[PDB]
Amino acid sequence: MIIPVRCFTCGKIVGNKWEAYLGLLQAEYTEGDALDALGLKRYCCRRMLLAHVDLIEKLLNYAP
Amino acid sequence: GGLTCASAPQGTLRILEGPQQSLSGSPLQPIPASPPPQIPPGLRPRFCAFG
Ligand SMILES: [Zn+2]
Repeated sequence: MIIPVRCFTCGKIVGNKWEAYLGLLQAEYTEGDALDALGLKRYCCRRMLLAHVDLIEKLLNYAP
Repeated sequence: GGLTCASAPQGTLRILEGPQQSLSGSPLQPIPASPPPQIPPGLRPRFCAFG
């Protein structure tokens, strides 16, 4: 729905890396370089931000 | 106006439209094979061992 504040496996704050990851993919990085350059080195931390469907930009369209 | 009968007809010609020639090509046209997966270029170790 929204990015988790912590990675599930190890408790790294990955919840501050969603806007500054969209900003790197909009500025033409590959995803194999937009995750190393945010400091996500373990593949449990990369997993949280690579495979994330941010399903609240689709859910706020139904707003009063 | 009597309309008398006649003899037996020998043969019966059947007129029909011809077979569809030059419709199929002499070689066949298959769907091309989906390619085998490639190892992508630019793969390197991004994980360094800590400390
Ligand atoms: Zn982690």
